[PDB]
Amino acid sequence: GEVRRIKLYAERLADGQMGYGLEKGRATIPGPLIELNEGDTLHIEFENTMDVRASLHVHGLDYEVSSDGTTLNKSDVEPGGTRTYTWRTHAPGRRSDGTWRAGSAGYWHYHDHVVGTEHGTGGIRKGLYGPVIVRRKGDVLPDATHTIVFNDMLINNRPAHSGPNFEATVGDRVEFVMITHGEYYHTFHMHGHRWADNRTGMLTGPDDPSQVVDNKIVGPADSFGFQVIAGEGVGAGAWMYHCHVQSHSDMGIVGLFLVKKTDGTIPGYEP
Amino acid sequence: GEVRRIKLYAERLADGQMGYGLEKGRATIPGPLIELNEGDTLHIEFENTMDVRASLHVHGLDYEVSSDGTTLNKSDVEPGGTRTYTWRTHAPGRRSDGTWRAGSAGYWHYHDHVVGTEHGTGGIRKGLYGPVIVRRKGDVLPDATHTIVFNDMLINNRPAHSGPNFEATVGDRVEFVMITHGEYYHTFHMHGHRWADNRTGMLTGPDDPSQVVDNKIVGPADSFGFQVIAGEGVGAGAWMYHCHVQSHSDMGIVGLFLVKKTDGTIPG
Amino acid sequence: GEVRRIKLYAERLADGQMGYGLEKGRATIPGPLIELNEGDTLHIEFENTMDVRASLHVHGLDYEVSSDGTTLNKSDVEPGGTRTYTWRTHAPGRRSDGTWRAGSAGYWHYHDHVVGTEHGTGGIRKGLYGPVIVRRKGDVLPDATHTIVFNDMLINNRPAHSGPNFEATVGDRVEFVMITHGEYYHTFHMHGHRWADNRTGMLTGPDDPSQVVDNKIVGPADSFGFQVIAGEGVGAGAWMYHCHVQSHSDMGIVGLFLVKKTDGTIPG
Ligand SMILES: [Cu+2]
Ligand SMILES: [Cu+2]
Ligand SMILES: [Cu+2]
Ligand SMILES: [Cu+2]
Ligand SMILES: [Cu+2]
Ligand SMILES: [Cu+2]
Ligand SMILES: [Cu+2]
Ligand SMILES: [Cu+2]
Ligand SMILES: [Cu+2]
Repeated sequence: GEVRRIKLYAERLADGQMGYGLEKGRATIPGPLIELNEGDTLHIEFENTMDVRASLHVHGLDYEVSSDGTTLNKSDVEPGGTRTYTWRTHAPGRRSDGTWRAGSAGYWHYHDHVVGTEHGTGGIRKGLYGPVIVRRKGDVLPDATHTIVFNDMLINNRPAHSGPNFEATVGDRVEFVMITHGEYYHTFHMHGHRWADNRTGMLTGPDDPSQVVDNKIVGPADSFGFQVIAGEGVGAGAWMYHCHVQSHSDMGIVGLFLVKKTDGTIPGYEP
Repeated sequence: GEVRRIKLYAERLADGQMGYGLEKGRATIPGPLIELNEGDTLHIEFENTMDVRASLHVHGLDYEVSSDGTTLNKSDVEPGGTRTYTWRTHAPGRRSDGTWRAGSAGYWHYHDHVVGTEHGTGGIRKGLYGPVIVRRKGDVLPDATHTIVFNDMLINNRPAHSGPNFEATVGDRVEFVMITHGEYYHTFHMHGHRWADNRTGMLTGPDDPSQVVDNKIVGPADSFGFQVIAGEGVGAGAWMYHCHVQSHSDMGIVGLFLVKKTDGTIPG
Repeated sequence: GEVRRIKLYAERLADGQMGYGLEKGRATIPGPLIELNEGDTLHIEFENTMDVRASLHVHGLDYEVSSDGTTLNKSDVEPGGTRTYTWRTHAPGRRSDGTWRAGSAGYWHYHDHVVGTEHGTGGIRKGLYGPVIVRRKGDVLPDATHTIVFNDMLINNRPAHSGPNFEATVGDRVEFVMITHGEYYHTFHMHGHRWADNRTGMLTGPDDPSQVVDNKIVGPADSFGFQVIAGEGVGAGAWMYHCHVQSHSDMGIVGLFLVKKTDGTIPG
């Protein structure tokens, strides 16, 4: 597959936060979505603009120790410093010993490994996390992708212990990337929608026995994803997603999946 | 593909509890088991007999925002109010985008979404929860179904952290619905028995790679279920089920799968 | 299968620990690895050398109530006593009614059920746990097996919260058995390697939709395992494994999978 390159910056934002961005002064929490096809190699031209050591570490993908982004493997970045990180991917295939080598495809994530502690406790806390999707040949591609990160008792490090709203139209193929970080377990729930507990979050067919769920227990550095048909069999509406741990939802760990009719309207709701 | 109609009532119960029932004065915790086939529509004539707003919200099934049972969608019920909730279910099928639409089938649950907080924290704590099973055409039906709800540090809101006992005979096909609620994670474990981590809790055949487990980590609003052949390869006995979080078992979060020999006896 | 017999000892160890061993004065935490093929029977002649009641209890495998290792089923062992526990396993196959019977194969574990509490809370905390592997005919066998137990905030009851290092050469087939015990949930993570969320931790082939993961939430009495090709697509190095709950990693719940080049060296 293709050899690609991107630039990534770790920036200190306002309210003491830390973000990854594709451009100087455009950092977000979560970080930009990185999307690769199995076989693709990505060279990340990383610059740490901060006054503290920072790194880039990735789950799931192939990398050498020289791209671990750890102190252990000397692959974190001094303040103002630069480093090229290399992420490789592979397709599934038959090994010489006759076994099936699992591909890179899945819902993954990248995060800092050296801000605050040697495990990135400070960096993760402040917002140095973002989503990676690795696709298999033939995977169904969505109309939109939305990333929801349960980071301690926050969603996407938003204030007032509350999460973002995502808009779609009835019938849209909407993809969710669901990442968890920090100290606590959570349960991710979405009203009016459900997905498969498997690689793609979609049943392959009637010979896929994967449990169909609307609620999933997640812990720190868990990642999964799924695609739904917005409003399928349920209609347009304000469709709550929330942590289902009762004190978490009560704290305001809640967001809206706003599913509009094709005339742009939505049944009346009271946020 | 039948249209069904039931009545459901929310009621205050003894010892500061609340429950759902099919008739006034007959509320239980957990609530009544609702069983549907994929394609069935259920109209629930729900009456809130209580002095606080209350709702019905279901996991997994198809419903419009007018049946959300939330403050957000104004679809909860005033004190002494009545409201018809509609739950729909669908069969799986091939979409016009060539993907496979997951059917409604599975182990699900319903609970209040407005007692105490706008997430039903009070209602759930006090007993407003019950199990829902949606069956696929050709699913294997059990000899009996038993519901185990880990609600905070209780089983089915019973006193003294203790779980109920369920009786079976060796060779019985026994279904468990396992639902978790409240604040805490748990691990559900059963002695002498095991199940598949998949939709039915039963391996479909040799092509089913699902992990076979006797221990499952669960969090609030998780629901799974399974069927076992009682005593299969292990024989009659008092087969403990317990949370496997050590302080949880130690405080009494334990019950018995009492599997009788064909003559009716349990060794011990 | 085959009928196998072993001796097992429960012994007190230095620092108030308790271990199982295959020989007196060779007890380890975790206990010895027990490996069976589906259909095998294992008779364990268990001697409790300690001054308190102790038991042997197994997850996943077939056993009668007389081998429960519980007070409930009067199958624990008096101080200094001996008891023969029997574990059976079965291959999968169709029942007479056409349903698929799952099979014993999996990553399992054995532990004490009577030290400290009637759920073995003290036995487990002190180190009375070990791994069981039940293999299916045609299962891929590894070059080595390493056991990692998250016991409360310890790995394998080691002091100062640290984990063991495990050594391999690039290309080795390395099996990990991952068991959790005690009070807390955890997330197991390995740098530079990944596995399938299914029975074997390896995809059956291109029809297996199991999620591929490098991070798994686990709770008390959870067992899973997997095999990796050491350094596959990533090369030689010090490959960290760690609990991913940030306070757990920060307090030292970390270890190294040391993958050497064929020439015996590792990158700095
Ligand atoms: Cu790490
Ligand atoms: Cu939460
Ligand atoms: Cu990580
Ligand atoms: Cu809700
Ligand atoms: Cu529990
Ligand atoms: Cu809910
Ligand atoms: Cu037990
Ligand atoms: Cu941990
Ligand atoms: Cu146990």
